[PDB]
Amino acid sequence: MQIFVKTLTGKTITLEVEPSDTIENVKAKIQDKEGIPPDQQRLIFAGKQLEDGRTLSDYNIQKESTLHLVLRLRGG
Amino acid sequence: GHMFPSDIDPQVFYELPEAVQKELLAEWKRTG
Repeated sequence: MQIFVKTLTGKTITLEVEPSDTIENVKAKIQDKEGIPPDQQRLIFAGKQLEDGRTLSDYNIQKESTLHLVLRLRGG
Repeated sequence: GHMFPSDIDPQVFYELPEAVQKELLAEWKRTG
């Protein structure tokens, strides 16, 4: 499937994943598309924030669905 | 203040939840 990660600049990067794909691996595809390391990058969906150990399905996201990408400076 | 790197723009940053914006602007300002 595919999902549309809107970046914070007003961009939308579509990426191809599974509902069972984890947020960590989604952010790693953002690193492929945008260049941002996952530990430094955050993910929102529908005015809520996601965690690396969760999945699109955990947030009930499906195909052709939109996400939000922020920069969060650091993590470790 | 509604951006820091070129990766940020007020429109999406307003669609954004306030508490995550709070993290962002405060940290952006701090590392700034």
